[PDB]
Amino acid sequence: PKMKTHKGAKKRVKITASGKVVAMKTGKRHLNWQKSGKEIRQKGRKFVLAKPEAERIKLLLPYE
Amino acid sequence: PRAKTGVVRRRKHKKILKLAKGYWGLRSKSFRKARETLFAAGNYAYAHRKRRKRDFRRLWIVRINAACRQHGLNYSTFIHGLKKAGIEVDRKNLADLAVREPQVFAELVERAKAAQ
Amino acid sequence: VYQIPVLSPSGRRELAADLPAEINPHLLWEVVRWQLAKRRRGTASTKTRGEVAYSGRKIWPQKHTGRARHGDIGAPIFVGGGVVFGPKPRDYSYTLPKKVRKKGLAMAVADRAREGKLLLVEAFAGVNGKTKEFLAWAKEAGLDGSESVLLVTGNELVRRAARNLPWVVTLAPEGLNVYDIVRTERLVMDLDAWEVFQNRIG
Amino acid sequence: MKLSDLRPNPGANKRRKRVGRGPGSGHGKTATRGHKGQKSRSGGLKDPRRFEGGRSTTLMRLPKRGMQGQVPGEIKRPRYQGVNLKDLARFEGEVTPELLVRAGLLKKGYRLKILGEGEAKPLKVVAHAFSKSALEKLKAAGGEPVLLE
RNA sequence: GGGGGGAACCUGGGGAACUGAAACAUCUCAGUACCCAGAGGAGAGGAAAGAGAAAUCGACUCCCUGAGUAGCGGCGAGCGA
RNA sequence: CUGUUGGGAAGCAGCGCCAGAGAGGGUGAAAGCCCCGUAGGCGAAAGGUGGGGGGAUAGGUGAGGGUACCCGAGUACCCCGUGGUUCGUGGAGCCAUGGGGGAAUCUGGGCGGACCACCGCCUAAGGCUAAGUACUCCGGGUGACCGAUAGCGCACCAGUACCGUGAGGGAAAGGUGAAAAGAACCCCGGGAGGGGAGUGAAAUAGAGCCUGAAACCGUGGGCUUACAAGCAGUCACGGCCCCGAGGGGUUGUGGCGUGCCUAUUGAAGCAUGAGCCGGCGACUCACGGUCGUGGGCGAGCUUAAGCCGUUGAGGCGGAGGCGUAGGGAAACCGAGUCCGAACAGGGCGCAGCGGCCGCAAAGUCCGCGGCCGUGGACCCGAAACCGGGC
RNA sequence: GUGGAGCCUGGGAGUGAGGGCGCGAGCGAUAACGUCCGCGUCCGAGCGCGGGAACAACCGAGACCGCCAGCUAAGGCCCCC
RNA sequence: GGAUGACCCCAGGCGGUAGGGGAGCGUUCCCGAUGCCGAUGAAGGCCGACCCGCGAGGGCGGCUGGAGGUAAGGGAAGUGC
RNA sequence: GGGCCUGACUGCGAGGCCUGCAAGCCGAGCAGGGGCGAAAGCCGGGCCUAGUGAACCGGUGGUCCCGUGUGGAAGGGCCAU
Ligand SMILES: [Mg+2]
Ligand SMILES: [Mg+2]
Ligand SMILES: [Mg+2]
Ligand SMILES: [Mg+2]
Ligand SMILES: [Mg+2]
Ligand SMILES: [Mg+2]
Ligand SMILES: [Mg+2]
Ligand SMILES: [Mg+2]
Ligand SMILES: [Mg+2]
Ligand SMILES: [Mg+2]
Ligand SMILES: [Mg+2]
Ligand SMILES: [Mg+2]
Ligand SMILES: [Mg+2]
Ligand SMILES: [Mg+2]
Ligand SMILES: [Mg+2]
Ligand SMILES: [Mg+2]
Ligand SMILES: [Mg+2]
Ligand SMILES: [Mg+2]
Ligand SMILES: [Mg+2]
Ligand SMILES: [Mg+2]
Ligand SMILES: [Mg+2]
Ligand SMILES: [Mg+2]
Ligand SMILES: [Mg+2]
Ligand SMILES: [Mg+2]
Ligand SMILES: [Mg+2]
Ligand SMILES: [Mg+2]
Ligand SMILES: [Mg+2]
Ligand SMILES: [Mg+2]
Ligand SMILES: [Mg+2]
Ligand SMILES: [Mg+2]
Ligand SMILES: [Mg+2]
Ligand SMILES: [Mg+2]
Ligand SMILES: [Mg+2]
Ligand SMILES: [Mg+2]
Ligand SMILES: [Mg+2]
Ligand SMILES: [Mg+2]
Ligand SMILES: [Mg+2]
Ligand SMILES: [Mg+2]
Ligand SMILES: [Mg+2]
Ligand SMILES: [Mg+2]
Ligand SMILES: [Mg+2]
Ligand SMILES: [Mg+2]
Ligand SMILES: [Mg+2]
Ligand SMILES: [Mg+2]
Ligand SMILES: [Mg+2]
Ligand SMILES: [Mg+2]
Ligand SMILES: [Mg+2]
Ligand SMILES: [Mg+2]
Ligand SMILES: [Mg+2]
Ligand SMILES: [Mg+2]
Ligand SMILES: [Mg+2]
Ligand SMILES: [Mg+2]
Ligand SMILES: [Mg+2]
Ligand SMILES: [Mg+2]
Ligand SMILES: [Mg+2]
Ligand SMILES: [Mg+2]
Ligand SMILES: [Mg+2]
Ligand SMILES: [Mg+2]
Ligand SMILES: [Mg+2]
Ligand SMILES: [Mg+2]
Ligand SMILES: [Mg+2]
Ligand SMILES: [Mg+2]
Ligand SMILES: [Mg+2]
Ligand SMILES: [Mg+2]
Ligand SMILES: [Mg+2]
Ligand SMILES: [Mg+2]
Ligand SMILES: [Mg+2]
Ligand SMILES: [Mg+2]
Ligand SMILES: [Mg+2]
Ligand SMILES: [Mg+2]
Ligand SMILES: [Mg+2]
Ligand SMILES: [Mg+2]
Ligand SMILES: [Mg+2]
Ligand SMILES: [Mg+2]
Ligand SMILES: [Mg+2]
Ligand SMILES: [Mg+2]
Ligand SMILES: [Mg+2]
Ligand SMILES: [Mg+2]
Ligand SMILES: [Mg+2]
Ligand SMILES: [Mg+2]
Ligand SMILES: [Mg+2]
Ligand SMILES: [Mg+2]
Ligand SMILES: [Mg+2]
Ligand SMILES: [Mg+2]
Ligand SMILES: [Mg+2]
Ligand SMILES: [Mg+2]
Ligand SMILES: [Mg+2]
Ligand SMILES: [Mg+2]
Ligand SMILES: [Mg+2]
Ligand SMILES: [Mg+2]
Ligand SMILES: [Mg+2]
Ligand SMILES: [Mg+2]
Ligand SMILES: [Mg+2]
Ligand SMILES: [Mg+2]
Ligand SMILES: [Mg+2]
Ligand SMILES: [Mg+2]
Ligand SMILES: [Mg+2]
Ligand SMILES: [Mg+2]
Ligand SMILES: [Mg+2]
Ligand SMILES: [Mg+2]
Ligand SMILES: [Mg+2]
Ligand SMILES: [Mg+2]
Ligand SMILES: [Mg+2]
Ligand SMILES: [Mg+2]
Ligand SMILES: [Mg+2]
Ligand SMILES: [Mg+2]
Ligand SMILES: [Mg+2]
Ligand SMILES: [Mg+2]
Ligand SMILES: [Mg+2]
Ligand SMILES: [Mg+2]
Ligand SMILES: [Mg+2]
Ligand SMILES: [Mg+2]
Ligand SMILES: [Mg+2]
Ligand SMILES: [Mg+2]
Ligand SMILES: [Mg+2]
Ligand SMILES: [Mg+2]
Ligand SMILES: [Mg+2]
Ligand SMILES: [Mg+2]
Ligand SMILES: [Mg+2]
Ligand SMILES: [Mg+2]
Ligand SMILES: [Mg+2]
Ligand SMILES: [Mg+2]
Ligand SMILES: [Mg+2]
Ligand SMILES: [Mg+2]
Ligand SMILES: [Mg+2]
Ligand SMILES: [Mg+2]
Ligand SMILES: [Mg+2]
Ligand SMILES: [Mg+2]
Ligand SMILES: [Mg+2]
Ligand SMILES: [Mg+2]
Ligand SMILES: [Mg+2]
Ligand SMILES: [Mg+2]
Ligand SMILES: [Mg+2]
Ligand SMILES: [Mg+2]
Ligand SMILES: [Mg+2]
Ligand SMILES: [Mg+2]
Ligand SMILES: [Mg+2]
Ligand SMILES: [Mg+2]
Ligand SMILES: [Mg+2]
Ligand SMILES: [Mg+2]
Ligand SMILES: [Mg+2]
Ligand SMILES: [Mg+2]
Ligand SMILES: [Mg+2]
Ligand SMILES: [Mg+2]
Ligand SMILES: [Mg+2]
Ligand SMILES: [Mg+2]
Ligand SMILES: [Mg+2]
Ligand SMILES: [Mg+2]
Ligand SMILES: [Mg+2]
Ligand SMILES: [Mg+2]
Ligand SMILES: [Mg+2]
Ligand SMILES: [Mg+2]
Ligand SMILES: [Mg+2]
Ligand SMILES: [Mg+2]
Ligand SMILES: [Mg+2]
Ligand SMILES: [Mg+2]
Ligand SMILES: [Mg+2]
Ligand SMILES: [Mg+2]
Ligand SMILES: [Mg+2]
Ligand SMILES: [Mg+2]
Ligand SMILES: [Mg+2]
Ligand SMILES: [Mg+2]
Ligand SMILES: [Mg+2]
Ligand SMILES: [Mg+2]
Ligand SMILES: [Mg+2]
Ligand SMILES: [Mg+2]
Ligand SMILES: [Mg+2]
Ligand SMILES: [Mg+2]
Ligand SMILES: [Mg+2]
Ligand SMILES: [Mg+2]
Ligand SMILES: [Mg+2]
Ligand SMILES: [Mg+2]
Ligand SMILES: [Mg+2]
Ligand SMILES: [Mg+2]
Ligand SMILES: [Mg+2]
Ligand SMILES: [Mg+2]
Ligand SMILES: [Mg+2]
Ligand SMILES: [Mg+2]
Ligand SMILES: [Mg+2]
Ligand SMILES: [Mg+2]
Ligand SMILES: [Mg+2]
Ligand SMILES: [Mg+2]
Ligand SMILES: [Mg+2]
Ligand SMILES: [Mg+2]
Ligand SMILES: [Mg+2]
Ligand SMILES: [Mg+2]
Ligand SMILES: [Mg+2]
Ligand SMILES: [Mg+2]
Ligand SMILES: [Mg+2]
Ligand SMILES: [Mg+2]
Ligand SMILES: [Mg+2]
Ligand SMILES: [Mg+2]
Ligand SMILES: [Mg+2]
Ligand SMILES: [Mg+2]
Ligand SMILES: [Mg+2]
Ligand SMILES: [Mg+2]
Ligand SMILES: [Mg+2]
Ligand SMILES: [Mg+2]
Ligand SMILES: [Mg+2]
Ligand SMILES: [Mg+2]
Ligand SMILES: [Mg+2]
Ligand SMILES: [Mg+2]
Ligand SMILES: [Mg+2]
Ligand SMILES: [Mg+2]
Ligand SMILES: [Mg+2]
Ligand SMILES: [Mg+2]
Ligand SMILES: [Mg+2]
Ligand SMILES: [Mg+2]
Ligand SMILES: [Mg+2]
Ligand SMILES: [Mg+2]
Ligand SMILES: [Mg+2]
Ligand SMILES: [Mg+2]
Ligand SMILES: [Mg+2]
Ligand SMILES: [Mg+2]
Ligand SMILES: [Mg+2]
Ligand SMILES: [Mg+2]
Ligand SMILES: [Mg+2]
Ligand SMILES: [Mg+2]
Ligand SMILES: [Mg+2]
Ligand SMILES: [Mg+2]
Ligand SMILES: [Mg+2]
Ligand SMILES: [Mg+2]
Ligand SMILES: [Mg+2]
Ligand SMILES: [Mg+2]
Ligand SMILES: [Mg+2]
Ligand SMILES: [Mg+2]
Ligand SMILES: [Mg+2]
Ligand SMILES: [Mg+2]
Ligand SMILES: [Mg+2]
Ligand SMILES: [Mg+2]
Ligand SMILES: [Mg+2]
Ligand SMILES: [Mg+2]
Ligand SMILES: [Mg+2]
Ligand SMILES: [Mg+2]
Ligand SMILES: [Mg+2]
Ligand SMILES: [Mg+2]
Ligand SMILES: [Mg+2]
Ligand SMILES: [Mg+2]
Ligand SMILES: [Mg+2]
Ligand SMILES: [Mg+2]
Ligand SMILES: [Mg+2]
Ligand SMILES: [Mg+2]
Ligand SMILES: [Mg+2]
Ligand SMILES: [Mg+2]
Ligand SMILES: [Mg+2]
Ligand SMILES: [Mg+2]
Ligand SMILES: [Mg+2]
Ligand SMILES: [Mg+2]
Ligand SMILES: [Mg+2]
Ligand SMILES: [Mg+2]
Ligand SMILES: [Mg+2]
Ligand SMILES: [Mg+2]
Ligand SMILES: [Mg+2]
Ligand SMILES: [Mg+2]
Ligand SMILES: [Mg+2]
Ligand SMILES: [Mg+2]
Ligand SMILES: [Mg+2]
Ligand SMILES: [Mg+2]
Ligand SMILES: [Mg+2]
Ligand SMILES: [Mg+2]
Ligand SMILES: [Mg+2]
Ligand SMILES: [Mg+2]
Ligand SMILES: [Mg+2]
Ligand SMILES: [Mg+2]
Ligand SMILES: [Mg+2]
Ligand SMILES: [Mg+2]
Ligand SMILES: [Mg+2]
Ligand SMILES: [Mg+2]
Ligand SMILES: [Mg+2]
Ligand SMILES: [Mg+2]
Ligand SMILES: [Mg+2]
Ligand SMILES: [Mg+2]
Ligand SMILES: [Mg+2]
Repeated sequence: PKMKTHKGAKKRVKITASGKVVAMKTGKRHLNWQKSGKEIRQKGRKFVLAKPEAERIKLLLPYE
Repeated sequence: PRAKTGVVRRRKHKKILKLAKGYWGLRSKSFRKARETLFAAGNYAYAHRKRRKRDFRRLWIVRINAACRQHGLNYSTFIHGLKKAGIEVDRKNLADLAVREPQVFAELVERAKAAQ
Repeated sequence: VYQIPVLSPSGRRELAADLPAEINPHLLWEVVRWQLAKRRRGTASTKTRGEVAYSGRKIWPQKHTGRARHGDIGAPIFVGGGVVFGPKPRDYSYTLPKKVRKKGLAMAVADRAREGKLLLVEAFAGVNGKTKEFLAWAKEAGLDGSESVLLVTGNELVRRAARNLPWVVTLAPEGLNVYDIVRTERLVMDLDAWEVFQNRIG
Repeated sequence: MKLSDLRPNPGANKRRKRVGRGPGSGHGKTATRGHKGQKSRSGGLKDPRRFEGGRSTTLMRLPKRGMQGQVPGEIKRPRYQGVNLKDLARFEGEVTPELLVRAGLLKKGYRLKILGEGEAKPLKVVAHAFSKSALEKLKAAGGEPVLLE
């Protein structure tokens, strides 16, 4: 049967135009009161996943 | 379609079994035993091909030595004399000479003593 | 582009048609492969250890018997047991690109045309459904049966007269295909056939 | 050219790899699987694209983001597909969404929006939207923008 | 007029567990296996108190596609119009 | 048809002939023309069918205006418990209904995803309805399907023999020859068996029958062995036998020498497996994915189900899919966009080779190969769990 | 310094039980064919070859094939040899 | 070198387990085949000290066997114990 | 020790440390609006290295982005916690 899209991956990540894989930064979900503004600011960004972990998630999204 | 073993295996076994003719008991009659024996025999041949070249040289050295001591010197002296004389006739031939042509061997012993 | 002989009451005239100059043996190969593959019946089958007839009982206890361990006798390790990865019903067909097929038709005809083995005919003289009649005309056209011929025409009467010859394949013009063309030594075409051939490869 | 002459190009048809068939093949015994372990078993491992040995997976530790939607699902709103001016070059006279579809430029069920990459051409182009630069280049080029609805 | 039988097929009434989630209870396997009733050469469904946004379509059944989409989900494994 | 070899002609040779029939199977071997067939035609008194053709029958048919009589009840509707839907209590509607309450008849009622308004859609609580669809006990056709350890469990007197109280389990076993011409008679023998005779092209084709491998058992011959220490061989020389400056067999002496497999840091290992031989026995297939690769077309590429044609002929079909634009949770903007007060900074994006031509190419399609996901997914093996029966 | 060197993109793995030895430590008893690290090495995969009586890892040396040729390494040169 | 896998010359590499890659051999089946080999003997079996190939193998000759087999070149797998 | 203060900033962030991933750490500089200082300048908590917890689910303040025929609403998203 045709492959199914992983819905956990579809909701956490995006494949860019060139095939990079981009997700939100981790660490500002809670427990933020003592974190520096420099932290919360930088953690509100998007980042590129390491090549191996990126190549794996791309296979979970065969129809993107 | 189906491709059953058919003819192929019997033929492979017979190759081996023919190669194992002459062996003792099941080693020449049983395919499996024949193969185990043939493996050993392949390694033995290769090894004994290499060592046959040694086996003979040692005989040649013993024989050359026997004829040398008849003329009052030993092999280790004889070879050095030959080297100093610049004689490069090998041990296979020296031994043949020592037995077939004794006067020729005598002359070589002479030049061996003269060299030092 | 190419010059094709034509049998007419006016005599052996010539015709000019643009068939490709370049022949791609691999492409023709690919079409023939697709042809002979999509005609397969795929009716070869076997039984897995679950489709075999025997029971599902464990033939003797797991341990302590002094025999090897076994399950049911349908296991492929047993004689009479199921097969492993044997054939099942299968569809060998696939969809070769239409542009490839079309190009293949043109190429196959061109190759014969280049050999001069291609002949076009205006009409079939005295042939009316009798083999002896076709042989007359055939001989008259330089077809003594020493070369195998694919005869392509819509005149059913001409096909019926020539079908039984060992050296003749027959085809309706809608049925023209590269396998049959390559199989044969000569290609003989009805002008009406040569017309629809032009339409398919256009 | 006859049947015996029909051959595929070199490399077109390749032999399959058969493992588990003798020492000399270099693929015997273990059949390229190594020794023991889950991976060598019939069935093998868990999904290598996800499973990481029991620890929280790389994927699942990343946060989700954005509207994921709710039952009864997708909300019907109009959709727009853009096509550039450079694509519009091939045409003469008038262009409409239906024309751009047949050309294979505009997908069906999508509204047309003209975009500015490329150059404009004095044409009648009928669409639902134009980018700012699309309008400028088009008005400048002596073309006629038409606003559909 | 009924009764009982028929390899599968079909509708209905009931309905597991191994397994999968690399443990497990929700979840999965699965309304499957199986039991029972019934129908036939097919059964079911069928002529809008429908669809759902088209100012639109027009009974039902079946295939392709829409689509592994929309979504559903210890938002896990997975399920899936 | 004839000649010829042969037990046998269909082989070979000479001269012909048919073909809407040169599919195929037989016939003493290899036959278009000997046989059965094949192409092409023909055929039902009787029974079954009859969806097509014809004919009856039942049934079917107006328009304004007034009247407000009728339009399916423990129903709709609301609440509680649940099922169904992709929907797992979620904003949870819709469809269904076990308990409680409980209407109305067109100004009536249900629905468009809580709810309300607006705008639209529809007519609940009665029933029937072909065809397109599923299946294969049965009949036929066809195989890059099997060929007696295969293929159904059964090619054969098999759901049998046999096992089991029972549910239930469940085998083995095909072949003389062209034709029985299946060996009259005689001999030894109680018979069995054999020896002659006879049949046959062939009888180590003799019914315990095609071929007749291997382990295994024996007879005869050559070489060799009773002072010798061994994974059994191997290398050298010599003796003997054989076949005719060479070779084959054998082995006396000398040298060297720790089985195969598996598992292990490490095995000849006193660690696993294997009595020996023969046959069966394990990395496949589908769909999807990801690279590579052979070709086709290239800002484009490609069809799916189906329809037509063929009866090993291909074509049609553009619905749809992938690509041509990205960025954003989104509204939205767009060669840009997001964050931002920013025209700041940053994230993620944007830009062929030669003389109009040729070449190459994004991309996409088909084949092929590697690997991956989903299924038993390389094969064999549990202890157990569940259902229904015995 | 041109090497079965190095760097970049991608396909395919296997391994994730090591072991002896030398040197540097901890642990142990200035014990273990002990144990746990470090640097190196070999065996692993060189149970192929010469030496060490025999003996994976000590000394010598990296076995493409052939030769009844020659030179050497470790170790040896009374006889077994 | 010659111009292309035409063959020759010079040079260097070539222990190998897990494992990656490459080139081949053979088995059943399809196209080639309305053909070709075949009773002056098919397949299969038993020999061989002969020929070709590194090898897997392929030839040739003798005996058996008595009716099938199948090339160059391609295709597909129930393909080697 | 004292005075004035709230930079225990908002918007970003070149370039690096570390490093399998994910994290962790350091940070010049630009814009907004401040603090202290005559100024040069310093200030994006604390001499430094511990005082911690990824996702999922949910609460609260804001934003006013989606709102299932349309206006709202229910419910989500985004920023902060
Ligand atoms: Mg938050
Ligand atoms: Mg939050
Ligand atoms: Mg702090
Ligand atoms: Mg701060
Ligand atoms: Mg803060
Ligand atoms: Mg912020
Ligand atoms: Mg898609
Ligand atoms: Mg897309
Ligand atoms: Mg067999
Ligand atoms: Mg074998
Ligand atoms: Mg065999
Ligand atoms: Mg044989
Ligand atoms: Mg062989
Ligand atoms: Mg012997
Ligand atoms: Mg010998
Ligand atoms: Mg013996
Ligand atoms: Mg014996
Ligand atoms: Mg024997
Ligand atoms: Mg060998
Ligand atoms: Mg040697
Ligand atoms: Mg040796
Ligand atoms: Mg030497
Ligand atoms: Mg030497
Ligand atoms: Mg010696
Ligand atoms: Mg002396
Ligand atoms: Mg010297
Ligand atoms: Mg010398
Ligand atoms: Mg088939
Ligand atoms: Mg098949
Ligand atoms: Mg079958
Ligand atoms: Mg089977
Ligand atoms: Mg099986
Ligand atoms: Mg079974
Ligand atoms: Mg079973
Ligand atoms: Mg069964
Ligand atoms: Mg049974
Ligand atoms: Mg069972
Ligand atoms: Mg059971
Ligand atoms: Mg059972
Ligand atoms: Mg036992
Ligand atoms: Mg036993
Ligand atoms: Mg057992
Ligand atoms: Mg079993
Ligand atoms: Mg079974
Ligand atoms: Mg059987
Ligand atoms: Mg079977
Ligand atoms: Mg069977
Ligand atoms: Mg099998
Ligand atoms: Mg299997
Ligand atoms: Mg299979
Ligand atoms: Mg099929
Ligand atoms: Mg395929
Ligand atoms: Mg197909
Ligand atoms: Mg014919
Ligand atoms: Mg024919
Ligand atoms: Mg032909
Ligand atoms: Mg034909
Ligand atoms: Mg293949
Ligand atoms: Mg091999
Ligand atoms: Mg390999
Ligand atoms: Mg290997
Ligand atoms: Mg093995
Ligand atoms: Mg591998
Ligand atoms: Mg592997
Ligand atoms: Mg193993
Ligand atoms: Mg292990
Ligand atoms: Mg492993
Ligand atoms: Mg293990
Ligand atoms: Mg791994
Ligand atoms: Mg299994
Ligand atoms: Mg497993
Ligand atoms: Mg854990
Ligand atoms: Mg979405
Ligand atoms: Mg809906
Ligand atoms: Mg104009
Ligand atoms: Mg009944
Ligand atoms: Mg009944
Ligand atoms: Mg039911
Ligand atoms: Mg009931
Ligand atoms: Mg129950
Ligand atoms: Mg369970
Ligand atoms: Mg299962
Ligand atoms: Mg399961
Ligand atoms: Mg799973
Ligand atoms: Mg489980
Ligand atoms: Mg598990
Ligand atoms: Mg458990
Ligand atoms: Mg279920
Ligand atoms: Mg049921
Ligand atoms: Mg019944
Ligand atoms: Mg019906
Ligand atoms: Mg029907
Ligand atoms: Mg009605
Ligand atoms: Mg789609
Ligand atoms: Mg999730
Ligand atoms: Mg379900
Ligand atoms: Mg005669
Ligand atoms: Mg005759
Ligand atoms: Mg003749
Ligand atoms: Mg015919
Ligand atoms: Mg015939
Ligand atoms: Mg015939
Ligand atoms: Mg013939
Ligand atoms: Mg024949
Ligand atoms: Mg015949
Ligand atoms: Mg007929
Ligand atoms: Mg007929
Ligand atoms: Mg009226
Ligand atoms: Mg009324
Ligand atoms: Mg009503
Ligand atoms: Mg309601
Ligand atoms: Mg309810
Ligand atoms: Mg539910
Ligand atoms: Mg519900
Ligand atoms: Mg929810
Ligand atoms: Mg609901
Ligand atoms: Mg209700
Ligand atoms: Mg109720
Ligand atoms: Mg109303
Ligand atoms: Mg009302
Ligand atoms: Mg309702
Ligand atoms: Mg409502
Ligand atoms: Mg509605
Ligand atoms: Mg209303
Ligand atoms: Mg409605
Ligand atoms: Mg009808
Ligand atoms: Mg029907
Ligand atoms: Mg049917
Ligand atoms: Mg049948
Ligand atoms: Mg067969
Ligand atoms: Mg057959
Ligand atoms: Mg049998
Ligand atoms: Mg059988
Ligand atoms: Mg047999
Ligand atoms: Mg039967
Ligand atoms: Mg049987
Ligand atoms: Mg019992
Ligand atoms: Mg009984
Ligand atoms: Mg049983
Ligand atoms: Mg049996
Ligand atoms: Mg017979
Ligand atoms: Mg007979
Ligand atoms: Mg008597
Ligand atoms: Mg008597
Ligand atoms: Mg008596
Ligand atoms: Mg008698
Ligand atoms: Mg007798
Ligand atoms: Mg007799
Ligand atoms: Mg006679
Ligand atoms: Mg004869
Ligand atoms: Mg015989
Ligand atoms: Mg016979
Ligand atoms: Mg016999
Ligand atoms: Mg026979
Ligand atoms: Mg016998
Ligand atoms: Mg025998
Ligand atoms: Mg004897
Ligand atoms: Mg003594
Ligand atoms: Mg003696
Ligand atoms: Mg000798
Ligand atoms: Mg001799
Ligand atoms: Mg010896
Ligand atoms: Mg040893
Ligand atoms: Mg072995
Ligand atoms: Mg073990
Ligand atoms: Mg062990
Ligand atoms: Mg151990
Ligand atoms: Mg031993
Ligand atoms: Mg042992
Ligand atoms: Mg022992
Ligand atoms: Mg063990
Ligand atoms: Mg073992
Ligand atoms: Mg036994
Ligand atoms: Mg034995
Ligand atoms: Mg594979
Ligand atoms: Mg491809
Ligand atoms: Mg193409
Ligand atoms: Mg097309
Ligand atoms: Mg797709
Ligand atoms: Mg997006
Ligand atoms: Mg903003
Ligand atoms: Mg930017
Ligand atoms: Mg091109
Ligand atoms: Mg692939
Ligand atoms: Mg892979
Ligand atoms: Mg499965
Ligand atoms: Mg499987
Ligand atoms: Mg099992
Ligand atoms: Mg349970
Ligand atoms: Mg339990
Ligand atoms: Mg029970
Ligand atoms: Mg029970
Ligand atoms: Mg290297
Ligand atoms: Mg390297
Ligand atoms: Mg790599
Ligand atoms: Mg690979
Ligand atoms: Mg591989
Ligand atoms: Mg391992
Ligand atoms: Mg491992
Ligand atoms: Mg480990
Ligand atoms: Mg470890
Ligand atoms: Mg260990
Ligand atoms: Mg350790
Ligand atoms: Mg020292
Ligand atoms: Mg130490
Ligand atoms: Mg210490
Ligand atoms: Mg002491
Ligand atoms: Mg140790
Ligand atoms: Mg120590
Ligand atoms: Mg120590
Ligand atoms: Mg070490
Ligand atoms: Mg190892
Ligand atoms: Mg060593
Ligand atoms: Mg090494
Ligand atoms: Mg030694
Ligand atoms: Mg040594
Ligand atoms: Mg020694
Ligand atoms: Mg030794
Ligand atoms: Mg040692
Ligand atoms: Mg030691
Ligand atoms: Mg020397
Ligand atoms: Mg020395
Ligand atoms: Mg000594
Ligand atoms: Mg000394
Ligand atoms: Mg001694
Ligand atoms: Mg000495
Ligand atoms: Mg060389
Ligand atoms: Mg070397
Ligand atoms: Mg090598
Ligand atoms: Mg290993
Ligand atoms: Mg290579
Ligand atoms: Mg290969
Ligand atoms: Mg083979
Ligand atoms: Mg092959
Ligand atoms: Mg044929
Ligand atoms: Mg034939
Ligand atoms: Mg002949
Ligand atoms: Mg004959
Ligand atoms: Mg003969
Ligand atoms: Mg055969
Ligand atoms: Mg041979
Ligand atoms: Mg004979
Ligand atoms: Mg023969
Ligand atoms: Mg025949
Ligand atoms: Mg053959
Ligand atoms: Mg063939
Ligand atoms: Mg070939
Ligand atoms: Mg072909
Ligand atoms: Mg096949
Ligand atoms: Mg197999
Ligand atoms: Mg201070
Ligand atoms: Mg202060
Ligand atoms: Mg102040
Ligand atoms: Mg950085
Ligand atoms: Mg980092
Ligand atoms: Mg300032
Ligand atoms: Mg101031
Ligand atoms: Mg300042
Ligand atoms: Mg600063
Ligand atoms: Mg601190
Ligand atoms: Mg921290
Ligand atoms: Mg968290
Ligand atoms: Mg969770
Ligand atoms: Mg939340
Ligand atoms: Mg709004
Ligand atoms: Mg709304
Ligand atoms: Mg609504
Ligand atoms: Mg309002
Ligand atoms: Mg609004
Ligand atoms: Mg309000
Ligand atoms: Mg809100
Ligand atoms: Mg909100
Ligand atoms: Mg936050």
